[PDB]
Amino acid sequence: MPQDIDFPAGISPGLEATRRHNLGWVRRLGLVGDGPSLAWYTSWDMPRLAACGFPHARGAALDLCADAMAFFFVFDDQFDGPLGRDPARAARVCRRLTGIVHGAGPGPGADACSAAFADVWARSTDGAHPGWVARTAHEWEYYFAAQAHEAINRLRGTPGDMESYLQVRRGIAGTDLPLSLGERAAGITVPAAAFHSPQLRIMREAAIDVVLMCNDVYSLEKEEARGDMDNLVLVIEHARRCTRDEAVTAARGEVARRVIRFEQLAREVPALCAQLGLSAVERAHVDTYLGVMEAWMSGYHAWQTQTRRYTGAPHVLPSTGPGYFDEVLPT
Ligand SMILES: CC[N+](CC)(CC)Cc1ccccc1
Ligand SMILES: [Mg+2]
Ligand SMILES: [Mg+2]
Ligand SMILES: [Mg+2]
Repeated sequence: MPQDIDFPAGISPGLEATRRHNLGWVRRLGLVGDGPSLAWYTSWDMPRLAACGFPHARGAALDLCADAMAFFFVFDDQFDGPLGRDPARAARVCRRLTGIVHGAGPGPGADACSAAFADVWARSTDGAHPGWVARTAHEWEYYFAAQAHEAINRLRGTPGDMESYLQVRRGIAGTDLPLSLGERAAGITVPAAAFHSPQLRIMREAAIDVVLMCNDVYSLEKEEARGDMDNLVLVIEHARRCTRDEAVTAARGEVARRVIRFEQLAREVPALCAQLGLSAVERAHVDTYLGVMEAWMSGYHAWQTQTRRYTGAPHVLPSTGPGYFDEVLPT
């Protein structure tokens, strides 16, 4: 049981203000309607996810974090239905979103997902360093393009091997986008010389893996009944021919060894900055980047233990029907 499994240095003070902003935003954009969908959305507590996962974000930066999360979660659930069993259709819908990434704004009257994404993306890139924009644009492309491969795997009905699981799951989980968002919301720019160090590249990959694997464990109940295949627990069980409990234990171990690797490498970061001759301001941005990665790991988990999304989904949206009350994504 998820309540019996365990794997924040702060919480953003803007939580309550962002709750108010984000409630108006999802309704204004058409991303969340009224009634069941609104109560269900509210029960996820996207503001607390933003405030725990991005504690460096203040003011309008935290608003952006919560709106981005709102997009991720609402868009994600649109595939818990016929769309997630139709890879060609999923690929076409996600090509629409990808065009927004690379410059083709959707125009007035676009669907709610396209309009919400375009707003998040415009706010994200406004004033951002061009190196951040290029990298994050490609991160978005991977996220959108990976959804159809999850659908392919659902039709296959067997989990992939570990390598193929990671390739699909890292994409559909949002790849490095949460860390790009946290960097942007903290107002920092990681110097490229530090960003591409072996230590920080390994740490970034480890942090993203830790969070998606923690999600795999806690979201297994709602996913397994829908025929989802890109979940670490299912992958381990299938590869090892072990019991469910043995697979959960192994999944905890995949998380733990990555946290250990991350923390071992984090100890080298001061020396790395000195070897590169980074300025004091550059070193301060690297230090904040370390905190951003640390807070995504600890803050995501703090959120998922109190949200109603995972305990509630099997009861309010059973696997015998779609995983949404309203269609907001035209296919
Ligand atoms: C990033 C938000 N996400 C994935 C797109 C929305 C469903 C859930 C998630 C959070 C953290 C790790 C993995 C997945
Ligand atoms: Mg998903
Ligand atoms: Mg999902
Ligand atoms: Mg999940």
